Amino acid sequence: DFPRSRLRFKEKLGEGQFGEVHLCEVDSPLLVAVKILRPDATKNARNDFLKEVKIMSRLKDPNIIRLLGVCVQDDPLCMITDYMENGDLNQFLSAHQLEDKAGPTISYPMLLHVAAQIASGMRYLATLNFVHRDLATRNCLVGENFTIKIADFGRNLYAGDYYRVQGRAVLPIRWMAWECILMGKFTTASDVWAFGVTLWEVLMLCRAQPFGQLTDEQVIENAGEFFRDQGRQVYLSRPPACPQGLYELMLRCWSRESEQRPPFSQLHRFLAEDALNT
Ligand SMILES: Cc1nc(Nc2ncc(C(=O)Nc3c(C)cccc3Cl)s2)cc(N2CCN(CCO)CC2)n1
Repeated sequence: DFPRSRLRFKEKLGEGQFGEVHLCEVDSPLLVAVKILRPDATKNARNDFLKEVKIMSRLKDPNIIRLLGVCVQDDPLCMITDYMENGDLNQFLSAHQLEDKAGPTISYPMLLHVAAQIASGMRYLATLNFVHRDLATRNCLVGENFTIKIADFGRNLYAGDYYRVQGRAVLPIRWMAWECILMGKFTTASDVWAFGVTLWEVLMLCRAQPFGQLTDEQVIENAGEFFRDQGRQVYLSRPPACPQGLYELMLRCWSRESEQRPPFSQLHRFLAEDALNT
């Protein structure tokens, strides 16, 4: 149980619904991320905080954010993770351009490595029957040497990625499989569908929102068209950097039937091995 006395708050990194995240130095320089309660925290927030600790303490994988420590015994409450020095993957990738064979660059096999790491992380969450429910580049963190960690969740930079109706759950409908949109059904199989969208983002180098020229309402109609199965449904197009082989893998992630979507083990295998084929 970590002593908050050895923490030195340096920068504010972001706000959540019940917490804010700061950069801190640890005198024992060593940089960590510390999430604390927001200044307006009600006791509903406190509970959701203590519950996040419970949930997060499960998570032990190289490509999942890890809980390094807690100050929970006495206030103030805090959560400690590694500090991912390169911020979220959406931001990060947006700052790069695909490497030119003939601004900062990144290579196609590096895009695969980034995607593979997300897959390996999700392969891990699958073994825990843990359903993420909001997998997207914006919720992936980036450390040194293109290391990726999936975050447990989460705030205004990406407001347009969520569909909001008063009294309803805030929903990332553009990353959601049709059965989630239509039936509220969230499974590892729909995490697989959102991974296909996330892989699409990575290949787009986050240059465009999924279905970015369709309205929310049309995205929701598109879901119903997967359901009615009369071939009218539409898909994300193949990104410029994406070979047809990788794209068909993407399309498998958007099979109407949950069963026909690839498992993450296979997604990993492909990204780390097959994808390197000419
Ligand atoms: C929002 C943001 N976070 C960054 N790194 C983080 N590492 C871990 C984070 C985190 O929240 N851990 C966590 C905790 C502690 C509790 C519960 C759950 C979790 Cl997941 S956040 C870096 C960053 N950068 C902005 C840009 N900068 C210049 C480049 O322009 C570089 C830095 N911005």
